[PDB]
Amino acid sequence: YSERLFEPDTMTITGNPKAVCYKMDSICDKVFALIIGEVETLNANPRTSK
Repeated sequence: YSERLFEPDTMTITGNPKAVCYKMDSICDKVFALIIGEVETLNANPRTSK
């Protein structure tokens, strides 16, 4: 019961094998991210992976 969760909440960015945003940013009313590029394979944890 306790926890308070989520949303309808599915928002993808462009998709594709995806990518990782080093930094997602927040500033008034308009917040967003940059992505360097695409980490490889389908699924990779960038900070640990490559």
